[PDB]
Amino acid sequence: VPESHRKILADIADEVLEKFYGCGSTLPADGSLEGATVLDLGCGTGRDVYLASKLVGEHGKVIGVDMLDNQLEVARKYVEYHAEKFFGSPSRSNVRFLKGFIENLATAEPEGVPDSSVDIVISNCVCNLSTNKLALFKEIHRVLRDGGELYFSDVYADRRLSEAAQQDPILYGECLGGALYLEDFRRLVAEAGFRDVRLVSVGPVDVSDPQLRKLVPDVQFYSCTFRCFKVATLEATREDYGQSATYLGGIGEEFKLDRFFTFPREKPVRVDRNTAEIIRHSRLHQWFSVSAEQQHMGLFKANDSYALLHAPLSMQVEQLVS
Ligand SMILES: [As]
Ligand SMILES: [Ca+2]
Ligand SMILES: [Ca+2]
Ligand SMILES: [Cl-]
Repeated sequence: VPESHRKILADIADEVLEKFYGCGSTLPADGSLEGATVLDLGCGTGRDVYLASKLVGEHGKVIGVDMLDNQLEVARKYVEYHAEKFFGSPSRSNVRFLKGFIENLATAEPEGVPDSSVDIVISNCVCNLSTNKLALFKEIHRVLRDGGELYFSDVYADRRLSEAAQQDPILYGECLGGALYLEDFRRLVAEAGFRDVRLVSVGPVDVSDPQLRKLVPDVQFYSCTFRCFKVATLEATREDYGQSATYLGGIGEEFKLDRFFTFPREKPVRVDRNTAEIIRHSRLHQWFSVSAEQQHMGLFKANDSYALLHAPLSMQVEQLVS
């Protein structure tokens, strides 16, 4: 738990913390959250929705979605509580909780999530129990506005699991059985409309039970945090148009977009055009200066890890854990 969140969680209702299902949804840098609309898929009792509530401030909004009756009941009891806590009045809530399958946000209750209405979709470990990943990714793409991002953590595999592993109920409940191979994930999310997957962080996930490991003997599992922007002008490849981006300051000493691009305050950093377009069309533009496109210069190589930048996801992930 990041320090900047600790004081806010101390202010969140003990019943929300005590009954919360799962691990916290990871968030983009606090400063970038100001005024955003955030949607948490599988919000549980609302721990992350309330944390985001504060971080987005009074001009932001947070929406939580879940299908667990008891979780939501708890969530919905503390709306006034946290409005008082954060904003000073019980009537000043910027959160709402909706009941529904994450696969179809359009028909949640009391209301659905409309097209192009969300800046950030967050979630932690929801995909491998999803009933239909493609449909889930398509629904995320639908609700995001242009320049919005899916910023999420989940478990992935370095190879395709066997049928036997995919049928095992303990592997399934542990979010391993339903894990995609990293390249299959890349193709699936691209079919849903996310043409550029950026690796934020990765940790190893171990299967130590020797019985279960026999179903996935040499499989390496990872918990990966990815950010996938919805930006109309993204291409499948990372092309150089001679651009630089300069982080202007104001949401930290430096801005780390992903494991390839770190932007120190007031220093120009060469960027491929996808990265430029992400900065320009997303909410991040507020804190950046991005130079004009020149003539195409070929594949983007002005990065000290440009080889890995263009490589398959499995190589990026495997090398970042090293
Ligand atoms: As999970
Ligand atoms: Ca959750
Ligand atoms: Ca491997
Ligand atoms: Cl899990």
